[PDB]
Amino acid sequence: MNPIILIIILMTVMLGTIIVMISTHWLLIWIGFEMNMLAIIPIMMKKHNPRATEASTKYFLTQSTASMLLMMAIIINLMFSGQWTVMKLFNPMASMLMTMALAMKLGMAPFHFWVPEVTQGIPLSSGLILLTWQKLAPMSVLYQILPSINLDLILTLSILSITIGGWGGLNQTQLRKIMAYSSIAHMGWMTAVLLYNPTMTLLNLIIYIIMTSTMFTLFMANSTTTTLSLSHTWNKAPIMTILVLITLLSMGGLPPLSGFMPKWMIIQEMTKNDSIILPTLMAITALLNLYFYMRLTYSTALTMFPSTNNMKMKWQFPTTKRMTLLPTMTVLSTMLLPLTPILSILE
Amino acid sequence: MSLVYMNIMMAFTVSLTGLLMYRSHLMSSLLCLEGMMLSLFILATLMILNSHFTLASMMPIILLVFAACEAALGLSLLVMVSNTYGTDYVQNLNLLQC
Amino acid sequence: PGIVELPSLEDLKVQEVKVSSSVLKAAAHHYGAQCDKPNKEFMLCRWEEKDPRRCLEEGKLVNQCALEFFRQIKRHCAEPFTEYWTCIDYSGLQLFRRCRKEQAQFDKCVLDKLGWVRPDLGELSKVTKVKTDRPLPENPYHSRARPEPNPEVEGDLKPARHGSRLFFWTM
Amino acid sequence: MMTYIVFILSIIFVMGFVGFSSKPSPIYGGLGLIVSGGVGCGIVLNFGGSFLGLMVFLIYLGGMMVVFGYTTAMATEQYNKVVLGTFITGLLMEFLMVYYVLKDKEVEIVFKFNGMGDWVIYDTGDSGFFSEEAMGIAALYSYGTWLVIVTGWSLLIGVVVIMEITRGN
Amino acid sequence: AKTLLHQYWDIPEGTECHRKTYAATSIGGASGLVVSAYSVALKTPTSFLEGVARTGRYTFTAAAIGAIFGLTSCISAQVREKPDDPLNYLIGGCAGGLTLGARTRSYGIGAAACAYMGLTAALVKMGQLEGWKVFAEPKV
Amino acid sequence: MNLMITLLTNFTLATLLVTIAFWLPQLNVYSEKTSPDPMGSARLPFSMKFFLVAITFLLFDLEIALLLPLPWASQTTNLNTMLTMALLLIFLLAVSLAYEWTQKGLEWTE
Amino acid sequence: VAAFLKNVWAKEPVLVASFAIAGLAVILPTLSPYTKYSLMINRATPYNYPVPLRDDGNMPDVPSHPQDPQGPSLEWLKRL
Amino acid sequence: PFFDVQKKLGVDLDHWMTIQSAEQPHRIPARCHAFEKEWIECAHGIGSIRAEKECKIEFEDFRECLLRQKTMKRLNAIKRQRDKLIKEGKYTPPPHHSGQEDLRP
Amino acid sequence: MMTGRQARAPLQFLPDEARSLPPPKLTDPRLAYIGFLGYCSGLIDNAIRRRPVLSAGLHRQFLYITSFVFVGYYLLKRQDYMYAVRDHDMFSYIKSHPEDFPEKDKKTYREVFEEFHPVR
Ligand SMILES: CCCCCCCCCCCCCCCCCC(=O)OC[C@H](COP(=O)([O-])OC[C@H](O)COP(=O)([O-])OC[C@H](COC(=O)CCCCCCCCCCCCCCCCC)OC(=O)CCCCCCCCCCCCCCCCC)OC(=O)CCCCCCCCCCCCCCCCC
Repeated sequence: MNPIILIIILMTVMLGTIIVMISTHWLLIWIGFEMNMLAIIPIMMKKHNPRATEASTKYFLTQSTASMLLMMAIIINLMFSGQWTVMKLFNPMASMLMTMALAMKLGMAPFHFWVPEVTQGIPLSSGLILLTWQKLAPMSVLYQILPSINLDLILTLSILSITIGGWGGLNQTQLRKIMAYSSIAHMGWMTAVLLYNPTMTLLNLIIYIIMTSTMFTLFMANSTTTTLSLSHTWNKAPIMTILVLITLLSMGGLPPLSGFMPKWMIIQEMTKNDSIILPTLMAITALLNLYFYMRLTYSTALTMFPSTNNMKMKWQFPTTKRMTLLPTMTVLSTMLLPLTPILSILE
Repeated sequence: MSLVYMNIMMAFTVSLTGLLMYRSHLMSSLLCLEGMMLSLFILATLMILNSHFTLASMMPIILLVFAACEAALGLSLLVMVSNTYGTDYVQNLNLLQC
Repeated sequence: PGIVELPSLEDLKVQEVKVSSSVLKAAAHHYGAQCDKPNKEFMLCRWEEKDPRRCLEEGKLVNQCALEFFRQIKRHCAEPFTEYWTCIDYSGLQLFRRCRKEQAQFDKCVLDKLGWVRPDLGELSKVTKVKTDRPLPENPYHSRARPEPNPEVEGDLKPARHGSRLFFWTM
Repeated sequence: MMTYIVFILSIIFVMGFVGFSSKPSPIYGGLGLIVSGGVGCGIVLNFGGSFLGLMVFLIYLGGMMVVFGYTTAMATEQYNKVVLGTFITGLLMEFLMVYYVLKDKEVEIVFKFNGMGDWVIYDTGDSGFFSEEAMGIAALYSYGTWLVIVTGWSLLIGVVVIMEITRGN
Repeated sequence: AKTLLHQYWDIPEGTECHRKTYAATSIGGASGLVVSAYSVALKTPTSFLEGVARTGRYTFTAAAIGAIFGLTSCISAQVREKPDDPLNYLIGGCAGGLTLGARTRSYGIGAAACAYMGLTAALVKMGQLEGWKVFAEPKV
Repeated sequence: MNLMITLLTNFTLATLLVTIAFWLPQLNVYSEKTSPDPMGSARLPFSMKFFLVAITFLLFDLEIALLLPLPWASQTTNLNTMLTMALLLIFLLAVSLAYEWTQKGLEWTE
Repeated sequence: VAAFLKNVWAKEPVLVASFAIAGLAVILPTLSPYTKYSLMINRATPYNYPVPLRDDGNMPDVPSHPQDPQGPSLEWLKRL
Repeated sequence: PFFDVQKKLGVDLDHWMTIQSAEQPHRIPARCHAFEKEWIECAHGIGSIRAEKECKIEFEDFRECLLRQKTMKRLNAIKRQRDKLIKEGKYTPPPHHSGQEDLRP
Repeated sequence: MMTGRQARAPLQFLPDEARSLPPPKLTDPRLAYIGFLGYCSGLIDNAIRRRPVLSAGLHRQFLYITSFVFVGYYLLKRQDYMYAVRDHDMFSYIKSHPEDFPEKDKKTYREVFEEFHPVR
């Protein structure tokens, strides 16, 4: 791709998310989602193979279905309220349709069925954009309509996302599908606390984006898409094994790491509202995510899988890849728990 | 509420269930998606004309334009799939199962 | 809810202006010049009361002042007015520009026999002031009491007592 | 009958969607969506949406569905029980809705729906020397400045995006 | 199917055995139809007859689980005369687990389903007693 | 209503002439014909260029759809903003044309 | 800059006419003495009824009759 | 995250199409202008939780302006009883509800 | 939760009343921990590019420490501000609603009867 065209298209992706974030009219919300999808399709088709065309087709169909259900929810809001302010919806049918549309745009279960395919079909950088930047706009719309979101619907979506994103990654060897099922489970964690305290939703979103961006940046810096090629990293760059070790232990929510920070706070906001069974079963189901993280740490850092002979040539070259913010994101995804009361800046 | 709104909503749900139950062609899925868009255009138009809400009369045109641009993008995706397998069959889009 | 209050059919009886629209359009500028005051009193009452039931009598004055307008045409200048509204009446869009010589004859006969000056371009679209004796409606929307707002923030902002108070953190 | 005409058009509209939601082939599906666009345009026109109806013709049908039929013509090489059964199913569901709301003057699928003609809910005044719908569309250039900016930017990005992903390199 | 669970819980324990058994049968039948619908969704059967056979198998399995659960629970609460007692739903959940093991034609699955479904039904009874909320309304 | 009468008359005259043109020589009993194309039996080759000119039509037609309320838009009292946004939409149609030009999108159907 | 103009006017005069007409359309409404009158005419056009004011007692610039001297006049449009 | 950029910068990107009671071209009122003005001026500033219970009456009048469900139900009742009394022979329409009276103006 | 409080003055990182609060000291242990995070970021940046970890790029390590201390100072100001707003609204609500917050009579243990449970 032409770099000027790449910059204009990425600024258009950002502009779509911004127009979702800053606008007060539902038509501009729908316009921002349309602009975001329309600009992110070439980022997914960056390399021009049949897998990226399949992934972009599946992404287009699911996001287009979600955009049409979003506009039907908007139009029903116009029926029952005569106005267009981006606030609570004035009909439970419009609330259900908009919650379904945003659960499709986030790829929460049982609308998760596009996330592990599309992430596998696209490169690692566009997978990073899909799993970090494409969450910000629908979570903003969910942030603004939470007076009207049905409790049972969003909690069913949350627990179904956590359980399906737990069991999905247990069978995987591809790193992009592992990050995608990790995405599904984390979106379940983010929407389980949305109606109780949306500040912890914003906390979980920020800590998730930091940890996901760390893992995709490590996968790009080592050019690794499978488990078995990530297992050659100790013979190529032994620092990256320590980095994926601490970041995968952090994404599992093991204390004293930063990814223990959201889910603990989530439990801390779900027991104040007298829900005990629900954060308990959520935290027990998070052990599945921890299990396939531990599988990756056994394959990469804590053991040494056998390498090949041609690795000796790759010893004679240093990584010239721009590892943008990788030490910063590594620190901010592991050593951040003593700064846990910083979350009040998100209030 | 009004009796024509029943039919426009039911048309949206018919085109929804057509878009949610594929047969073979990706073009039939795109046509169901644009039937959904057409029903949204009609329903928004009948409300905005019915309420005499003047400034929202530019709203359906916008709802047309963006979505037709969306349709153009979808057609291009179909063509790229049609430039890979010769047809637009959705069962050829199954490489991402593994 | 309550019963709506409709006026009687006797309160709606008035001597109608039973002329066609080309008769009204031909006489329109002199109608706006001569029948200014009760028309503007009625439309002031109509935009202020926001209820036609509070505007019947002034409306009757409109229907009283229009008829006295037409009789004063019918007594003096029936021939140029008839010859002018017939020509206005021919056109499907009822153009003033097709009928300038019948307009000139009607304006000549009216200015001679009645002294009425036809309003210039811009005059009948002016916003005028109206001196009425009916009171200003204090609640024209019939709005009930509005809810009291939430109490605002006041007081100088002191630091957080023992910091965040998050589980073991002292700041 | 002629007091119900918009409702009647809507019935044909729903039947038109069962024309292509059953998906016989993308070409008959395109034809059914064209007929549906014409009758939904007629629904729009019978409320006073003249400009919006001619946008359904000019831009949706004459602009976009032409490109759908054009792209379909460059696929699906030129020479069912499921289509027939789904078509008669949608037909019977719609005429059962018709029969219920016409014998009861009320129905409730998801919301309550009146059974009278939709003429009842109109307005009894004039707009003077303009169409309100026309002036509200004309205010796209006076009041809709941000909307014009984001729409034109999306269309320019759409041109760039189509030229990227169709290039194959 | 929110009213299904309500008309299950509305009858007191050990009082009306037939409608408790029917209500649990209907709840199991609804759950079996849900499992059948997603099962023929994500896994295509080879025929319409194979699809309705899978649907009838899963629906009858879950309905028999519910029927024998409600029957064993109500009969245990009758002969023990202890209505607010989670041991009754423990025995009922183990009976439903043996039912699931007989439908799957295996004893290890039967013992596993006995233990886990008996603990699950005991926890559901204790949540009915002390008012445990799983979909808890936001209060703070 | 007069429009519906006119459309029905035009459709009825068209269907009548089509039925006459399809069934007036069918009355003749000419012969049964057996009769056992530049391409022999080859499949229709897709050309990317026809699809590109069709999508370019669709995109410029959406820009035309934005441009269509201009004779009514000139009647506004915010004429500086109206003129700026009108020139901006025609300029964005021109920029779309220039980008289609300079990246060889208008080639071999120029 | 003068050889470029003759060169493109010999090779591509359609595009020279296009950019010339477009440049005139851009710059010329900001240079015309009549652009003020377009706005003045559009605000002089009475689509709505001129809803009268309640006379409080002190409005010397609001007329009591359309044929009164005070108020906005359109002799500038009759003359031009 | 509603980053309220429009109030921070003081720009009006989309508030103008947001309600029917806003400024309209040629001052065209919506058919429910007054009801929406009353519901907004009731519910303004007091928050949505208090607005759902302290301004329910103006919201019900405004929803019934928008959808006319009570009005259509009342006309259904009157027209249904009217045709029932026509069927029973106990009612006859007046001449001004049959089209025989040379309407008012 | 506090979405209506920070909505009359939107997108203010530090409002004016935050200036009524004492700022974090430059010897804040939280700020020194954020400086330590900057130092660890400098060490990881030397490690992933295979530089000598403690020796190479002291300007770069010092800009890491400087950037984290600089950003974290404002983050701590906003943290202290939001907990101050939290307590201020808490106390004004307790003062504005005495019918919901009664002063409870503290009984002494000579009157308070508790059941004894023997460990045997
Ligand atoms: C005249 C003008 C100038 C005047 C200057 C006056 C001062 C002159 C001296 C200048 C230096 C002052 C230093 C700051 C003040 C002292 C802070 C302090 O000690 O807090 C004790 C702090 C609380 O204990 P305390 O007895 O209740 O409070 C004593 C004071 O009142 C503490 O005062 P406080 O109550 O106001 O403290 C507030 C609050 C007090 O704390 C709390 O309210 C409780 C929450 C604390 C965090 C707990 C997180 C637990 C989960 C994560 C665990 C992470 C793994 C542990 C470490 C793994 C290895 C890295 O602090 C925090 O919440 C901040 C978090 C802790 C940061 C402490 C400062 C670290 C700076 C250097 C960092 C180097 C790496 C340290 C290790 C990394 C982990 C911190 O102790 C701990 O939390 C235990 C861990 C130790 C923390 C670091 C100790 C600082 C010195 C490190 C030197 C050795 C470095 C070795 C190489 C690098 C590591 C391998």
